[PDB]
Amino acid sequence: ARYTTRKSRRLGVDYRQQLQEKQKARFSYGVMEKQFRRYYEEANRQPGKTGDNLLRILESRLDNVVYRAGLARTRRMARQLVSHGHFLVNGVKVDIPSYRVSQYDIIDVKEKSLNQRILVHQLPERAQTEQLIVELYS
Amino acid sequence: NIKSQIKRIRTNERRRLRNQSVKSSLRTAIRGFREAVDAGDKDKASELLHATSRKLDKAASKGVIHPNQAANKKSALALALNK
Amino acid sequence: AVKIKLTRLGKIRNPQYRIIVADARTRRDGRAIEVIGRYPKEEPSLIQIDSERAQYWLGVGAQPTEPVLALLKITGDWQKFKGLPGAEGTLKVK
Amino acid sequence: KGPKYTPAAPRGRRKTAIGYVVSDKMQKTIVVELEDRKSHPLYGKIIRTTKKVKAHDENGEAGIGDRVSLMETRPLSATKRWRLVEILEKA
RNA sequence: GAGUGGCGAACGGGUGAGUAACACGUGGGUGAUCUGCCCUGCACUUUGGGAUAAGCCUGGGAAACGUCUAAUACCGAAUACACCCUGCUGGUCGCAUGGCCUGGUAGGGGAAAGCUGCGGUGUGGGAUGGGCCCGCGGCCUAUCAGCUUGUUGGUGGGGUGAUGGCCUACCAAGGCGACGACGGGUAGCCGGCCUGAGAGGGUGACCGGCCACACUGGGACUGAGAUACGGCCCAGACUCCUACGGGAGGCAGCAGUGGGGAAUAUUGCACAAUGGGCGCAAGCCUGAUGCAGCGACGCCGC
Ligand SMILES: [Mg+2]
Ligand SMILES: [Mg+2]
Ligand SMILES: [Mg+2]
Ligand SMILES: [Mg+2]
Ligand SMILES: [Mg+2]
Ligand SMILES: [Mg+2]
Ligand SMILES: [Mg+2]
Ligand SMILES: [Mg+2]
Ligand SMILES: [Mg+2]
Ligand SMILES: [Mg+2]
Repeated sequence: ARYTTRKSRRLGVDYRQQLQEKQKARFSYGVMEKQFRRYYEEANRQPGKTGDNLLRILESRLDNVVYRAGLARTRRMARQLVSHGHFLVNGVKVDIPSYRVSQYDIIDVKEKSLNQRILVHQLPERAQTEQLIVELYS
Repeated sequence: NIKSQIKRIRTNERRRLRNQSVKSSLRTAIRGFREAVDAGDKDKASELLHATSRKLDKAASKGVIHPNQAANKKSALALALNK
Repeated sequence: AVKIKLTRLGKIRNPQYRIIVADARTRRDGRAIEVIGRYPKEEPSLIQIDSERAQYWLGVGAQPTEPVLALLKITGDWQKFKGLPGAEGTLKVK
Repeated sequence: KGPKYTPAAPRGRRKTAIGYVVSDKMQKTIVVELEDRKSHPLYGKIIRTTKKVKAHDENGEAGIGDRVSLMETRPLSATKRWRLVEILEKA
């Protein structure tokens, strides 16, 4: 399931307020609600701030990296690139947007794919809103 | 049926009639001992112990009676003979 | 009587065995007396065995099964027990 | 070369019990009452429980109201699992 | 090919009827006991005989179940000092019967198999599996208050692998119960699994232990081991074949079929892999098992 401007238009930033920040956080990264539920339940298991771990897990996604990398414009543009398998990780075809890259992960591009290989130094802290989404659940 | 059960039925007729014969022969040996003891007949009963205790432990050597059973018979006959 | 087996603990098309001492009577994934070692989906097969416990159970008279007897002959606990001059030195990983 | 014989190569303890004698009227068997105390799993009262335990006397030494030390056995008879070791106090 | 013979067939797999019990779960005990196969000490594998299937000829019927010849089949003996039984006696250990030192004695007895490298009897030890007792633990009910006579104990015998009223014959008059005996109802038990912050409450699917049962009941035989699923005998209930004289069979194995249900699968492929049985081995069996099909039934991922 992939969702496939207005959905953003309702929220702005293009229980009343609680759901709206989750909604942009979900439809920004292109996640389905069941997958977003899983990253929360992993985040609260991990130590530190439970809200701050959530944004670390969502930023770790391999397609998110492409968006930040800027190899492909529009996070939704990178969905078309990644699943098609243009990208490579440690000499392996990742055809998966849900791949979460760790530290020392080498993302290269496949030969051809003609329409620049940046590396992960660590999983970025929040400095590189969560307390609504934490208080939404539980 | 259908199986090699048909063969192992034929064995259990054969091997029963062997073990039935030996088990029955021990009973008549042990029975005739006690009638000698209850008469007050010492010299006859002393002979019949060595007759029976021979025959008991041979049946253990067959693999019929099992030696612990054969031993506990011989114990009972000897303690009877002493009195 | 007692026998050194393998027991298939893996998921589908991906077996992992652990080298188990057990009775001949028991079902394949049943109760072991002792788990000695472990062991095929690799360029180099992964084989690990306690050398001390293998000598104990073989010294008692635990009969190895046919494919375990290969693994003992490879790692060289069979040649310690048997006392024949082929010795030991095999495996690696990478 | 081998020796024609090998060594066999000990002795776990049976349980003990002490308790006051009741009804020593049956052919050398003494019916001893053993007190036990356990905390009740929920409520946490220490309940005093009891049970009658048929001990083998042999010769009829002890009497009623005596505090007799015991030890376990095989079944000497069905119910009878015990024997007296030593007789403390008297009636 | 079939036939005698040796091992296997008690394992694997199924289902939850029964059972409120030493059945189960955790603890111990066994001076109260068994153990084929396996290995690893020691000592031997001596000597003779008698039969019986197969094969031929008879009867019986649609069907199916009188005379000959071999063996690691079955049997008289001899030898065995380990071993079993009894008598007299030594020392030590202690938890009472008693154990142990192969204690030492002197009486009486115990076995076997051979043919093209595998075996065979006896007896020490080790390992496996069991069996039998007990401590405590775990559902509802007094609109169930008395129950018991082999009942509780003793002595002499029988019996079992083994201790025991386990059984049996005589004396004693005891046992269990308000801490729920004897009854009625429901129930496989557990590691776990769902929930809850916990303590609790519910449930016992898959996966892994132990129990019970194999149309319904009652037996025993063979064996190292039997609730003996695909064994035997008898009695009952039910259903098939029949040329009406006679027979045969039990999916709670895997598929499958019809019912009942709101509802649950293919009359699949293969012994390649792991486990098991037999054989010296090559191998030969394995609906265990490894896989495939089918159903969004569930959990993930695109
Ligand atoms: Mg006796
Ligand atoms: Mg009841
Ligand atoms: Mg046998
Ligand atoms: Mg029921
Ligand atoms: Mg609460
Ligand atoms: Mg029946
Ligand atoms: Mg028998
Ligand atoms: Mg069947
Ligand atoms: Mg059978
Ligand atoms: Mg079926």
